[PDB]
Amino acid sequence: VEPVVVIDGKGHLVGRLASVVAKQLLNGQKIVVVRAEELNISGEFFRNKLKYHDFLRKATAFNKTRGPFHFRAPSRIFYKALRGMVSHKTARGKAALERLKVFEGIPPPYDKKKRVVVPQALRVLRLKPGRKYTTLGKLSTSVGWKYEDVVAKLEAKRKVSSAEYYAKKRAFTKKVASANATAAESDVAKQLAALGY
Amino acid sequence: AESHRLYVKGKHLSYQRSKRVNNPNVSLIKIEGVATPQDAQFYLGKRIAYVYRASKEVRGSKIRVMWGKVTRTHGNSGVVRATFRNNLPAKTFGASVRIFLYPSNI
Amino acid sequence: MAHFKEYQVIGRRLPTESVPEPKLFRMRIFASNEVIAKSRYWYFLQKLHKVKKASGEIVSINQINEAHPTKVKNFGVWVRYDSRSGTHNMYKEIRDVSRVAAVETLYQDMAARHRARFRSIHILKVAEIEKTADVKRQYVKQFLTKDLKFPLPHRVQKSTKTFSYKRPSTFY
Amino acid sequence: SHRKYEAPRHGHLGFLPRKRAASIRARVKAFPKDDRSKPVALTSFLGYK
Amino acid sequence: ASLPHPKIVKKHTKKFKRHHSDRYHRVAENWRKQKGIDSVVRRRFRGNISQPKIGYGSNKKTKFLSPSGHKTFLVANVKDLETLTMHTKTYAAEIAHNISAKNRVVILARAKALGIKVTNPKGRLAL
Amino acid sequence: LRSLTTVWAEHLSDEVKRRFYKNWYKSKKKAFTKYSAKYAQDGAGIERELARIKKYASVVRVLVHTQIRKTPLAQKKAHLAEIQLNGGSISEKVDW
RNA sequence: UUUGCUCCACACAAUAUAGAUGGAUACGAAUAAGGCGUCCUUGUGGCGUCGCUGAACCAUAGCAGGCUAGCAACGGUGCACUUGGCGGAAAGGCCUUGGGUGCUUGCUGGCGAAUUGCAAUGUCAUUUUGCGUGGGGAUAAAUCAUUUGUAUACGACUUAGA
RNA sequence: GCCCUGAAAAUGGAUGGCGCUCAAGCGUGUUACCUAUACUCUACCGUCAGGGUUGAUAUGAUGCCCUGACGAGUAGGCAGGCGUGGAGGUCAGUGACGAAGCCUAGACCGUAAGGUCGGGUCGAACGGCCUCUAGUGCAGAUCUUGGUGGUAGUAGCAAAUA
RNA sequence: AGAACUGGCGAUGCGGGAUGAACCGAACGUAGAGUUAAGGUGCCGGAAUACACGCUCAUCAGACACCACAAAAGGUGUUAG
RNA sequence: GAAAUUGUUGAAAGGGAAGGGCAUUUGAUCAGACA
Ligand SMILES: [Mg+2]
Ligand SMILES: [Mg+2]
Ligand SMILES: [Mg+2]
Ligand SMILES: [Mg+2]
Ligand SMILES: [Mg+2]
Ligand SMILES: [Mg+2]
Ligand SMILES: [Mg+2]
Ligand SMILES: [Mg+2]
Ligand SMILES: [Mg+2]
Ligand SMILES: [Mg+2]
Ligand SMILES: [Mg+2]
Ligand SMILES: [Mg+2]
Ligand SMILES: [Mg+2]
Ligand SMILES: [Mg+2]
Ligand SMILES: [Mg+2]
Ligand SMILES: [Mg+2]
Ligand SMILES: [Mg+2]
Ligand SMILES: [Mg+2]
Ligand SMILES: [Mg+2]
Ligand SMILES: [Mg+2]
Ligand SMILES: [Mg+2]
Ligand SMILES: [Mg+2]
Ligand SMILES: [Mg+2]
Ligand SMILES: [Mg+2]
Ligand SMILES: [Mg+2]
Ligand SMILES: [Mg+2]
Ligand SMILES: [Mg+2]
Ligand SMILES: [Mg+2]
Ligand SMILES: [Mg+2]
Ligand SMILES: [Mg+2]
Ligand SMILES: [Mg+2]
Ligand SMILES: [Mg+2]
Ligand SMILES: [Mg+2]
Ligand SMILES: [Mg+2]
Ligand SMILES: [Mg+2]
Ligand SMILES: [Mg+2]
Ligand SMILES: [Mg+2]
Ligand SMILES: [Mg+2]
Ligand SMILES: [Mg+2]
Ligand SMILES: [Mg+2]
Ligand SMILES: [Mg+2]
Ligand SMILES: [Mg+2]
Ligand SMILES: [Mg+2]
Ligand SMILES: [Mg+2]
Ligand SMILES: [Mg+2]
Ligand SMILES: [Mg+2]
Ligand SMILES: [Mg+2]
Ligand SMILES: [Mg+2]
Ligand SMILES: [Mg+2]
Ligand SMILES: [Mg+2]
Ligand SMILES: [Mg+2]
Ligand SMILES: [Mg+2]
Ligand SMILES: [Mg+2]
Ligand SMILES: [Mg+2]
Ligand SMILES: [Mg+2]
Ligand SMILES: [Mg+2]
Ligand SMILES: [Mg+2]
Ligand SMILES: [Mg+2]
Ligand SMILES: [Mg+2]
Ligand SMILES: [Mg+2]
Ligand SMILES: [Mg+2]
Ligand SMILES: [Mg+2]
Repeated sequence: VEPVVVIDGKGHLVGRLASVVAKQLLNGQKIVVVRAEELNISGEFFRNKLKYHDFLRKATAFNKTRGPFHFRAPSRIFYKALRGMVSHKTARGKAALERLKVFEGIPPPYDKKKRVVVPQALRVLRLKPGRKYTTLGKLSTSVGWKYEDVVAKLEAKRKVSSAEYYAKKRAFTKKVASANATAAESDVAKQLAALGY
Repeated sequence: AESHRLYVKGKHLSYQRSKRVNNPNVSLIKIEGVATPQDAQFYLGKRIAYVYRASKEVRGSKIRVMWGKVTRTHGNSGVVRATFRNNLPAKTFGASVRIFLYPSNI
Repeated sequence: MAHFKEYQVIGRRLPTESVPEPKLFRMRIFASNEVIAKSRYWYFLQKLHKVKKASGEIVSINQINEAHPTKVKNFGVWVRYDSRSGTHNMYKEIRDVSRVAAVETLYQDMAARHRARFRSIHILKVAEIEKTADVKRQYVKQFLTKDLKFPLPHRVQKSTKTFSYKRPSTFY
Repeated sequence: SHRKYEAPRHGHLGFLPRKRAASIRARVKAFPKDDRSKPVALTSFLGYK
Repeated sequence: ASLPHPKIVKKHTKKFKRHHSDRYHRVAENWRKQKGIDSVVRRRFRGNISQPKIGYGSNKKTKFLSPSGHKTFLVANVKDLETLTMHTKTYAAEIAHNISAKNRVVILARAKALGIKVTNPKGRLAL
Repeated sequence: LRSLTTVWAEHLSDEVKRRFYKNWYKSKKKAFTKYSAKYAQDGAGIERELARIKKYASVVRVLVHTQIRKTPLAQKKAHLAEIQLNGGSISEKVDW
């Protein structure tokens, strides 16, 4: 629908956000994913600590370089999550992946842009309440990611400068609605009212 | 106005294909806002045009079009099979195709 | 099997010359279509009489429609089934609106609690619990108490667009 | 087969690769902790052996 | 000028080249059926090349017709040309390759008079 | 971590100027002359630069360089390097 | 080494494009709980209200939108300018002042439109580059060779030479 | 019943991969949907079969025309064809106003073996059709002889004092 | 390693079983249209993040014939008996 | 005065071989056909 689509990652399940980000991507919808660290995965944090350590041992024997690479930041734990669902070796494949960006936190341009959700990967909706689950950044920080403290520091700072934004907004749309009701009952209004507005 | 559009936006998804043998003579189209095979039966027949540009001016223009027609509904989600004059160039997979409102019935 | 109808199937050994007018036996039969039903008739009656379809004859097959199909009833089901080791006898109670509706969610709860598939099962008797407090298994009893009420928390709107622009809310 | 007599390896893989370094001036890969409460002063110095 | 006829359908316009003609220089594109046991081509495993066979045979109507509509015909002198005297909507005249310069110009000339087609009419033409 | 700005002094020893080169003797030695400008005007730019550092900068390092001339080496080309500052308050740091 | 460079402006010419075609429309946090309005003792507070989808919102009428007149408003908005302020996570964007100017479909008028012949995308996006112009602004280095030995199989590295 | 214990191997690693936990798992039920060289309908080709038609005054009787079914294939059989060296008959064939050959991501005919032309280069010979004949078709055989590469400006050109 | 009956592979491609001589499906002239088989439909991948009722939380869960393994014996985990 | 193979010029492609099949964009190139 839109040129670009920002996805606040918070409260989304890795594999599902992936699966949808994949197809958004392959049908040519440019997609960017933010607040990647605040992402969820089924299973108590520990199991996922394990699963990741298994991923860790897999490496080319004769040369730990050319073999599997092990990316720690939550964005790229998500990007791998995603790259698997893409025919990534083909043209078509690189094509799509180029139309994607994944971000821990919410960096410039994107924080003043609005950002959406994907109800079919929203955790609160998807998961059975009472199931144990897992935050990405905490899983990532435990496997060598260096930048969690910094991120949630800027975030906390950003989350402030944008309450102000919303505060200002909520007051303006008060006058706006205030003005929109001194117009209530008038002819024109009663006319629109009748055409369904 | 600002708007001049007289067609519906559609993306160019896949070729009609098996799991591992594809068939270029039929392209599969995603029409905007059409998401059920019923919502889709409206567009059956409506000619499809895929506009694109090039470096060589031709019959006066730097714009050419291949032309097609929606011909049936695809699966369960308002996807749609169409056939064109010449088949579509596979680089176009996930490009923008235009679906028109003619030949209409209203 | 599918969605079940209930059937009265009726048959009798073929007329012999010396035995014209054989004795005639019926079964209520729980099947999704009249063919499967005539099958089951012979299946069972062969486990009971000196007959096989070859020496027999169906005499009537009729459908049996629920007494008061919108009266909630409390069924007590009796079932013989076959597990992986031995065969077994069960009684389960099922609360539902028709004999035909229950006998499906029966077959379902056997399929799931004991992985007993259709072939493996014999509906011994389906019969209505008339007077309450003769409900004996409790997950049904649980539903007979007066002024029963219950809420349905953590409600889920099944989204119809790929994306959404709210962030939902499970209130109800 | 397996060895015959176990004995420890040679070298230290922590120092790989064993290439020529990318500049005569080895790099201060890390600096002391900071306690901002002492007076301000330098944390190193340049020299000639 | 041609006699009316159905739309000519050509069934397989690509040239059937030989297996591995592309591989080694020594193998000429010249078609040749493979006699191997293991030959993936011979067995017709999907994705290898297609083999000439009688289903590919052209329509008994439009067969032989060149674009124009005329079944062509090698012509070497004028008398040859005249064999087409009464069939100028069915056959065309193709002047032979050995036919001299000055001789062609007569042959052409008569082709024009007789109303007969000539496919290769710029053959050794002074200009 | 990411370098946000440097701020250099006004005058610069030919000892360090040497460093920014490969064929010194030939060159015109224009290095750090348009930079040496920015002091001319009152300071202004240099001011904000320092001022930028203070507002942000989580760490601060000094650009020092060896006085190689006092060393019996034949080198000339002196040695430039960054050095962390570990004293109080980033603002106090840039002042130092 | 034949007037070379760069930033601002237009002019022609190329060449490209993973794919414009009204608008990527900014709290945060919770989900066995919240949004908003409102009152107050400013609280894990009182009262009210909403949800059950963005099918929303905003925009949208005029030769792909011409040329014109007027009323009512004193509003909107496009542009170049000017005041003060904010933004370093990748800030390269946000906001605010004051004049000037175009438009306004807020409302009422005058004129134009065919003959693209019954459809033929019927061409209105932005890419990078190159050639001259003239309006500011700028006048270096690197390599070979020679040389040092903190280096070296050759390349490389580290010195030096108006 | 599911889940846990029982449950130890050597390069790093495989429900096919990602990944999934009111499943995208286990069992079971209902519908919809996707797609084979298969099935139905049509067109073309060929094969086999069954009919029709010598009546001139025009062009094929091994023909012309209607109609039905069928089509996998190693070893192997048979059939109809393509192409070369020479031989009989023929075209009163081609040609120094350019035969044969050779080059040619130029044209056309054939399902194909192959056939035809254009242009270029060339210099004395050469084709079509009916027959005749065989030292008559090459990718192989550690095949024969000749010619040519990658290796590669590489191994090397360092014993016998200078 | 060896017999019996049939069906195959060998001599055979096409679809499914990721992969594979022998399995499932179906046996090939060149093609259009339709519909299917077996097998599938989160994404790779065409096609319901369809509907329904239960069961399962594994600090080595499980995930589809041939098929690429596991048993005795145990659990006051939890389900129905 | 063929081929293997080589030099120059012209065009094109090239993220651990190259070649091939169906289909089509793009560039180059060509027949036929109108009347
Ligand atoms: Mg592609
Ligand atoms: Mg949100
Ligand atoms: Mg919870
Ligand atoms: Mg039965
Ligand atoms: Mg040992
Ligand atoms: Mg074999
Ligand atoms: Mg072999
Ligand atoms: Mg082979
Ligand atoms: Mg012809
Ligand atoms: Mg700066
Ligand atoms: Mg000295
Ligand atoms: Mg010059
Ligand atoms: Mg708030
Ligand atoms: Mg107050
Ligand atoms: Mg308050
Ligand atoms: Mg809204
Ligand atoms: Mg108007
Ligand atoms: Mg206007
Ligand atoms: Mg960015
Ligand atoms: Mg307007
Ligand atoms: Mg235009
Ligand atoms: Mg001097
Ligand atoms: Mg279970
Ligand atoms: Mg594997
Ligand atoms: Mg396993
Ligand atoms: Mg799956
Ligand atoms: Mg099922
Ligand atoms: Mg299931
Ligand atoms: Mg069903
Ligand atoms: Mg349905
Ligand atoms: Mg098949
Ligand atoms: Mg077919
Ligand atoms: Mg047929
Ligand atoms: Mg055959
Ligand atoms: Mg001969
Ligand atoms: Mg001979
Ligand atoms: Mg010649
Ligand atoms: Mg010539
Ligand atoms: Mg001579
Ligand atoms: Mg011989
Ligand atoms: Mg010989
Ligand atoms: Mg040979
Ligand atoms: Mg050979
Ligand atoms: Mg050699
Ligand atoms: Mg040499
Ligand atoms: Mg050498
Ligand atoms: Mg030697
Ligand atoms: Mg079998
Ligand atoms: Mg054999
Ligand atoms: Mg066989
Ligand atoms: Mg077979
Ligand atoms: Mg199958
Ligand atoms: Mg398998
Ligand atoms: Mg079978
Ligand atoms: Mg994949
Ligand atoms: Mg799909
Ligand atoms: Mg495990
Ligand atoms: Mg696992
Ligand atoms: Mg089994
Ligand atoms: Mg010569
Ligand atoms: Mg290539
Ligand atoms: Mg092609």
